[PDB]
Amino acid sequence: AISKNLPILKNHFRKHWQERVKVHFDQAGKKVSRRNARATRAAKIAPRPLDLLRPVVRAPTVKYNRKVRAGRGFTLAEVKAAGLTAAYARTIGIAVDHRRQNRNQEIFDANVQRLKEYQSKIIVFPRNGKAPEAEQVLSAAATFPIAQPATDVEARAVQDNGESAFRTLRLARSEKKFRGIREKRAREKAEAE
Amino acid sequence: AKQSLDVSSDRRKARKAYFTAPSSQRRVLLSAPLSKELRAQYGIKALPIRRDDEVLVVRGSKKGQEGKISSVYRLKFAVQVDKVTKEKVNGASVPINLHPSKLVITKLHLDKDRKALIQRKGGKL
Amino acid sequence: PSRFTKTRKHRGHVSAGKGRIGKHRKHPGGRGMAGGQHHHRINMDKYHPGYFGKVGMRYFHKQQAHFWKPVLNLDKLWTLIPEDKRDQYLKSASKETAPVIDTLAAGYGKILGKGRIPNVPVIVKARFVSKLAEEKIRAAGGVVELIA
Amino acid sequence: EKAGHQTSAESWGTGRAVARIPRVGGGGTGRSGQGAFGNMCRGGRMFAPTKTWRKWNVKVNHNEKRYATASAIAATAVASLVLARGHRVEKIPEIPLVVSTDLESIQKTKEAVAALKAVGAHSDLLKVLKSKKLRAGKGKYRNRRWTQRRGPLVVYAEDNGIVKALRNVPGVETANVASLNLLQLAPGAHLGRFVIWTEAAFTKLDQVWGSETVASSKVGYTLPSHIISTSDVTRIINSSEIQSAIRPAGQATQKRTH
RNA sequence: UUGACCUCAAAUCAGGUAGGAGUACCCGCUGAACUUAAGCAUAUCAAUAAGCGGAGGAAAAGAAACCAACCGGGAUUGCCUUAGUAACGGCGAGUGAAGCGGCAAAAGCUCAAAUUUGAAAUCUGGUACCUUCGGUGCCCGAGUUGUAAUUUGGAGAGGGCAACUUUGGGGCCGUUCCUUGUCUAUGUUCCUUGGAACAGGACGUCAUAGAGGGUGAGAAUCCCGUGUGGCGAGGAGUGCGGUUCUUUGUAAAGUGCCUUCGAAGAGUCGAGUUGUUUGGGAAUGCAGCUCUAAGUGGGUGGUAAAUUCCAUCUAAAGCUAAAUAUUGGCGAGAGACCGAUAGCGAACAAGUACAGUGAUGGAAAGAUGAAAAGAACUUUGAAAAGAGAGUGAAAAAGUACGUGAAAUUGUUGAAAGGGAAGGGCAUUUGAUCAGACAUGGUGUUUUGUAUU
RNA sequence: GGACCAAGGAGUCUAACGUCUAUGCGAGUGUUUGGGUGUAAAACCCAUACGCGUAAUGAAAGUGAACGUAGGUUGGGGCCUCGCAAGAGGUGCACAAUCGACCGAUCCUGAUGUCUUCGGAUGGAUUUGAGUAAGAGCAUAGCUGUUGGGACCCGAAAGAU
RNA sequence: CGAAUUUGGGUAUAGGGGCGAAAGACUAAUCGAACCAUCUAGUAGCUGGUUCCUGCCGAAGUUUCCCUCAGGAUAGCAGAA
RNA sequence: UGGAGGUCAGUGACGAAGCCUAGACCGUAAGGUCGGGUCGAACGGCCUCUAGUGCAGAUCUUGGUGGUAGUAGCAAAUAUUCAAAUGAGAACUUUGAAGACUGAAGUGGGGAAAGGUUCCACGUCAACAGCAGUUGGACGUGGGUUAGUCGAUCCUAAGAGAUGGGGAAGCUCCGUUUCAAAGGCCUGAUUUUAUGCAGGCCACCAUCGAAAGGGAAUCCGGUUAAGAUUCCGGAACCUGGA
RNA sequence: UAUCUAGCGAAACCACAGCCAAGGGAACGGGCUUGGCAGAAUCAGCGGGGAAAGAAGACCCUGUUGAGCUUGACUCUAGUU
RNA sequence: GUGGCCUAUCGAUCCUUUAGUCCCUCGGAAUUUGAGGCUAGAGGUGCCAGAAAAGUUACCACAGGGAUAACUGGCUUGUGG
Repeated sequence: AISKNLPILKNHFRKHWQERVKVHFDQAGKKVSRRNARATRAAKIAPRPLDLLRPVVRAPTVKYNRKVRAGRGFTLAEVKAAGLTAAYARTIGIAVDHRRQNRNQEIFDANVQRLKEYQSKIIVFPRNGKAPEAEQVLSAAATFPIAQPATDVEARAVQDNGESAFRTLRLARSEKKFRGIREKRAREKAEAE
Repeated sequence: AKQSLDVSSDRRKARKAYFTAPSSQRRVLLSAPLSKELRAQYGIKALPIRRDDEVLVVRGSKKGQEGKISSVYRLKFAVQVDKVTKEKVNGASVPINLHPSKLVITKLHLDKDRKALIQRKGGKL
Repeated sequence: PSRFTKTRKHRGHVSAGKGRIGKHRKHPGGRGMAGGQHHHRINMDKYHPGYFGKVGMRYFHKQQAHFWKPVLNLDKLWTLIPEDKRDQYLKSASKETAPVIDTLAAGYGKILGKGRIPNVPVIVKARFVSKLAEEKIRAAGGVVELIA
Repeated sequence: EKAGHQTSAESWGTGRAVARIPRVGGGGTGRSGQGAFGNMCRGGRMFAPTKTWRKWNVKVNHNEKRYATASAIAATAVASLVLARGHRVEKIPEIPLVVSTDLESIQKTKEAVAALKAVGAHSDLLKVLKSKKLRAGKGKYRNRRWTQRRGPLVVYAEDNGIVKALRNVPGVETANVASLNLLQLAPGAHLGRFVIWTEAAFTKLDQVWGSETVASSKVGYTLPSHIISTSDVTRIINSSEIQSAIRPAGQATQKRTH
């Protein structure tokens, strides 16, 4: 069972795993079917861009909050600021997300500008007009790319004022670590006469 | 060099379809070519074979032998022509069947349907 | 390729390389890690000491995104700035134009001081910095400002 | 998966003067009392049955694929390698063979064969024609009835009737410079496919594969560099630089003393 | 006793509906043991097999009582990854998810809880008519113990101020979808072998067609098809381009400012305990039992508890395409698969013959020939048949049929043989058999005078 | 065990891996979940992300790798200077032994300052790490070996629905 | 050998169950737990077998631990690089 | 050795593959090449790829075949013989003559279960009847089973089992008159109709379960190759209706 | 009956086979060694031998293989209280 | 002088418990209980590298073993003669 110097391997194969084996022979066929579905749907919605307009959103965790990605839909605050109602926005092709809240001024501004330029670029055919055939483009995502916002210039002046940036980190961690103890001590010193 | 997806280049499927085809398909299968003079007269290359078509065996051991069609055996994929038979040792003559692709049609049995077929295939009557 | 295997070479010989006395039986030692305390204890103790038991604390619902913190050393620091600009900055090694390096944008959490950056000034935007890393940047004449 | 196992066979055990293999039960059939469930048994399951999750496709490094493609393209130009691959290019003026873009715009199969005649690869295509032959196995009834050689590989930039014109010509393959498969640039892993480029194909090749002055438009890619600067190590060995520093030679065959 | 109402029945009352099958995939219930642990009881196998109930073309899930702790994401599903990780585990054997991220697909929503109260505005059915998946009248009936309109937390309602913006129904040609039909090139020219030319050789032709199949042997050009276009037929038909009448409607919907409100699901949440389950660990989900709430309340925030906060959702009600699954059904295209002891058990009158009371079990079995041309006729025999003849390219293809191996057998021939035979080394004996010429030619006394 | 003969008949494939070897690139590497394209399961192209690697150590909080020419000593292939002819000297990569230095853990010491008990400088210790000390890895493929799988083939007495 | 008799048909009892004037007897030639299918290719440290040629190298039955004694791990002996 | 990419513009109906051959050559060998015969449609060399890739064994699997071996054997139930006919052929068939046996709890005449056409005729002998066969329960072709009275059908027995109800996640289990609002009898009425009725008596709680139990009624004579309490002739009987 | 004949016609078993003595040998040989010897084809009997055939010894032991049964074994459980 | 003059006098993982750090953690932020860790002992496996474990089978079964008993034979000849 156990043998020469080898790593301990944990191979979870003592169920009837052979009955649940999925081999993806249909990878190429599924890709072809997906492209066909995109083509036929685009033909069905022929003047429309085959996808919706998504907002700029900041990725949640401390591992990813350095990056900006696509959201689910624009907030109701964002659509109001862009100057249109949520229902009409949904009809003319903006993804509206009701449960997302904007606490962020620059994400607010970036999404409002996204909406403003979207309204500038698209043209809506009137219900009973003359249908100005308009050479459909097939990707709102590619037409309005998500751009990571630049933070500061490449070269700026050096400002040193003598904190070493390590003592500040240590002291911040220590203050967090001992805040409750110090508050309790202040409480006891106040309450004892 | 097939280009459609509904056309199969499968030997098994093609052979099965050939051997299993019903009489309506066996007619088109047993289409036979026309003579030089008949091609000149009609403008049409090959036609499904019929019963009173005059034909010329132009391949095989009965090379260059004329006759009138006696019966197209769609079940046996053959055509039996008048006066092309075999003499058995007991003295009875048995029809020899032959494939219409090895034939040349020298005279057609015409009617309204055959004339409409010639016209539809491009013939001039 | 099957044609390259030793089964093809054992074709002809009775036991197929498995021995006459001790045959190739099914599971003469157990299945898997059987008997790690009893009859494979010698292998376990020689080759995998520390196998049996538990030592530390537990951590229910541990998230690896909390502990995401790749480390950048000073020697690799200068590779964060674009290569064509590198000679430019090295030659124009001076204050009031130092390049700001966003290690967090590059994908690093902490700056460690593996040592010997040139004595040019440079702005190191980090969110964690080692004592020696900050000391060496200050010695070079740059500064590290902390970000989040 | 159920082949060889659709039986209720049980071993008779020992003491019945028969082997201990499973045997099917019942009676009055002829199948009854017969062995089952074994690779050694007629009607049993095959040893280690072939399974659908065997590896079929094999991953290859992108850069290694491109290295091999570049080697095949380079071997195209070598006259000796094309002859060794057997492409009947002796009456061709010179290779790598190049034609105008009028070929690129050719529209008829008659015109394609005429251009092939003109450039001198008709010998290759009629070699394919005369090499058409019936297969030598059970691959005949698996939709692989006939075999024939490979002809020239016409490589273009724009398709204005090339694939249609040369579609019916036996053996002749068409490709554009962008793709340039290894499977057709070195059929059978034998280098030296006979390639009839167009002028646009050459001009695009210089930019698609990069050079000493132009990047290859494949991202992060560059043409592989040799481990040896030349190919005539005989020339290197016999150069005066090497030959002036070496001790006097022997005789190429030692005298058999004693 | 003029009659109701409620509750409960009866009708071969009027009209419907359910059951069974298939069950590959899907939704639940129920639920093992073999096996692993080198023994075995927790564990594992496995929340699997077997059993049961219920769907569809997908099902389920689904628009947060979610994830998070961030500079916050934002219905569900699936993939790559997280990750063989956090964690569970006689902490042994083993087991083992999720958040973030990148993608495929993306779609949103509606009920209860509000007085229409200046008019139950709602709906089934009967009857009548019509342009009949329905529409319109009248009549009972249902319903106030509540059917319409309006609102669903993202909000919203009521009341004021205030410019505005947008709509409509049913046909008809078409587009589009499904099915289907028809038309749309090129040699059977000459020679040799052959029973057959589809083989070889000569000369062609077409090619957006040299895929495949058939035809008496390997056929682009003999046939069907193939390729490229064209022309027809039957239905579905607001995905949309035109058109028909249809103005109705001081009708319907959206937005700006302010005020007052803002109903939001109970034997339920939650707690204890029990069993089961989970990676879930002072207890992850589920279920039984006991207790059983509240309204800045309630849930969650992966260590039990009490005190402060904070963050995030808003259960105990409901619908919803796509990505996703599919060893079943139907229609197709393929393969470095198998090639009649193989491949499905079955290439065949195969789930057949046969066996068992029964549940069930379950084979063997493909090939004459291009064409039966399947052997007329004679002779011997009671016949079966034989011997001739005959057909066939072949009868060394005769249905007991392609080739026709081995074991085993007959005949003939050769040889050996005193309780085996077979074998090695060596020769003899018999039988049998391969291997060097005359090739360049100095000599040339010689033909068809550079032909030996 | 084998009367005899014919046909069939037994170390396989997969998921994770160890050593070695070949190849590509190289502090990076890996296109092939997916997108684009296509003569259509092919070939060709693309990009964030993600995986492994580039940092370790600790149960964890956490901290986190140069007195020095990235050190001294011994030994070192090769190279350099020298001798027509002796042999010596310099430099010494890989690698091996040894003494050090650096980072983390443990035990001690405890500076200026002090949200007066936080901070932890400095100096140590027969202690300890799967570390640093001018990266070597990633990917594909091949034999061999391992583990779970029917697992080289055939074989129970049994157990369950 | 006139009965606690023999027997036809109908009927009841079904598998850890039945039935037994009791032998673990009988329960369709199957009983100290029937038969059928499936789990299941159940596990086996134990028997048997394990398919071509040549070339080079070439063992061990010993050490330690193990519910260890017909088995493993470990070191040794061996090959290869 | 099977298959795959390439190549030999490879071999081949003027003979591919396969197979037989004490014929030759090559290789230490695995094997490869060739001559001769048979055969009739495909196959090979080289560079690579791939695997369901090599058999003497496994009481191996399937099929086939031996020696044993013309061997053991075809010896229970007393037993056969003569002649003729039939026929190619007779120990075995048919007819006659003998001799026997079962011996009325039979080797007879019928039936039940079971079988399923074996019944009967004609024709016929390949296989079967462990010898034979002209015979047959065999093979081929046909023909044949007639009911008011015989039996089923009806009744209920042991028992089986819906409904009403209760249980069970459920397949289904219990229950058979239960805690149910459980229906089918008997004369006429209006008799411009329908049996809606100024009518009345009542309440037993499905159904299945016997070809031997219970029970309405048929006998004789004749008739066929094969049916007869069934057909025919005669003579009756029972039930229901009028 | 066996036996002989006409007809019909199996099976078990079978590595190859079938003369001994002694030796040695897995310690009881048909084969090997040394001797004795040794003549076709056979028929009926016969039971010394073939350690004859029948069956993966049922006795015994081993296995970290079971099952039937028992109990103050270990761990549970229907029911009951 | 780091227990007994020397050579024997003894014990893993998991769990519990104690002692020390009063140090680390309970992961939305705190305090106090509670729990979890770090280092060293103790509670013990005498089958002593450490399973939690009663019988019977003359009703029995399977995988094997001549590794192993009950016959012969073989070697020995104490004992018997």
